[PDB]
Amino acid sequence: EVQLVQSGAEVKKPGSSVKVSCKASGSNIHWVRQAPGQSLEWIGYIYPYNGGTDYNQKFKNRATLTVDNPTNTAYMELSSLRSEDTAFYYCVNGNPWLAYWGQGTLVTVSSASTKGPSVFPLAPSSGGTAALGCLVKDYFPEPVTVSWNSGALTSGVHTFPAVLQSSGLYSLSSVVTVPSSSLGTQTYICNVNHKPSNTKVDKKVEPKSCD
Amino acid sequence: DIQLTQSPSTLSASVGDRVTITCRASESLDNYGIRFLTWFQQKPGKAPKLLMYAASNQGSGVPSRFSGSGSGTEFTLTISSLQPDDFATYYCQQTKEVPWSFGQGTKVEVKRTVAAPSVFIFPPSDEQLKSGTASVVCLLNNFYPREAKVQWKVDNALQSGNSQESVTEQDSKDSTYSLSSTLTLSKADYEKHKVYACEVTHQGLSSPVTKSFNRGEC
Repeated sequence: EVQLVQSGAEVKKPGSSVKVSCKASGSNIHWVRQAPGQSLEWIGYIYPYNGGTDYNQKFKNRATLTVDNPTNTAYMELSSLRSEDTAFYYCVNGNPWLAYWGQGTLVTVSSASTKGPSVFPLAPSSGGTAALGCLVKDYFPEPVTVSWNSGALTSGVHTFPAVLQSSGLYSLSSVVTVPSSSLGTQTYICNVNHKPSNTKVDKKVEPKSCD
Repeated sequence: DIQLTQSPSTLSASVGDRVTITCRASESLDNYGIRFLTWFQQKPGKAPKLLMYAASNQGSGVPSRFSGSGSGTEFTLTISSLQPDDFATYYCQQTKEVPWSFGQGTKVEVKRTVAAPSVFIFPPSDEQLKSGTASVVCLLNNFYPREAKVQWKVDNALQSGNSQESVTEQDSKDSTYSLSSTLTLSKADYEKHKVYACEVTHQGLSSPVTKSFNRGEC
């Protein structure tokens, strides 16, 4: 069964370039990209048997499509990276149809550099349901994981997709609804992890007082 | 160049419905008796998978309840008995002329009864404020349908350009959405105003719901 294994996620500063590997097991090799939450955009194709390549005009003379035949590996090289190039990138085998897709490779392109998050509580107020959470703020790059009570409490949790702030750092909220009747008998800790900065934090969350 | 547009962008169906998405092209996509159009299915956080090729042919392991018709400039995808596994975003892609372009996508999502949100406002933590920034957070919990507006108001002046939102994927158990919105002020500007308000308009709500707090009475 046909499989295309791409290289891992990349974080690259503007004006720099990136090379994505695509390894085949089991025709044309296309490269497509998708910005998060956006529709897809075709970059180019290459026929491994003659090295014949064609490219989308948008990527004239930034894209380089190659193959190492003896290692069954396609490569996508993109030069002079800019903000607008942050995307998931997929190699695709074309049947001529694009029938087999890789898993994709997130490329992040930002002048920003690694920063751990600040985690601030969202404390409930007062009514029979209680909303509490954690604001995981000003970190770079994605992702952060967020759990509650070490994964004991999973029901009612909404962890939201991060937003990219004007500062160029990310920030997301994770909230959970719980019975009001439990906030005096049961403790709520959000466990926030950011691997790219080796930031692990546990933040207990309780309603606030002085009324 | 060649540009495809899908209709509708969003479609709400229940299991067992018959559903039709339309791909319209700016040029004819036929050449040499070949219809040069492909259909994809994408789920959040996965690569696309090909459903249909040459407009009407099923891809490997694609069940027969998926089919496609069309010629020239207009193409359709039909799902005859919606199965739970079919709520997805679907793309059309043209293969005749090279840019190989895609359409914008059509999200197929689960229909259910209207559900008003639960609204909660969160004032900024003391810890954050000493750093110099206030984030006020507004939560809309477990509502349907997806369409919702959050208006920030500070001393009953509605805010523009200082909030960001994100929404969760449709919940697999209860088929509702949730929304988190963040209002970002400087410590300095936050301290000049008394009333921080989150106003939420939604089809489930006879009239907008406001959640607010008064700074320094918290």
